[PDB]
Amino acid sequence: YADSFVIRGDEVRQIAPGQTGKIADYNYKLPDDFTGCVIAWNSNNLDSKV
Amino acid sequence: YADSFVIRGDEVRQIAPGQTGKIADYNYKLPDDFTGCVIAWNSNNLDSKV
Repeated sequence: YADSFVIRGDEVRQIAPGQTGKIADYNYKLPDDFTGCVIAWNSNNLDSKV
Repeated sequence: YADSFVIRGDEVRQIAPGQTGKIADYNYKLPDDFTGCVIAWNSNNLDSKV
């Protein structure tokens, strides 16, 4: 399974098993026994406008 | 006459008549009787690599 989206810089730490915040409990919740990997990178120069 | 270059974000104030600094007195100097105009804009998403 591959899931993709775009979030804020601060909130990448919320994508982890057993984590609390705003995205975790309202937008994207991970299973506690999740197995797999998470990849995140910077897209400021592609998704930001003046 | 049109002159073009690229400088650090903080140095835009150094491009002014009768101004002193590092670029203002070693790379580009504006005459005290300068007439004309100056334009500066952002290139963070064009001239920056990971």
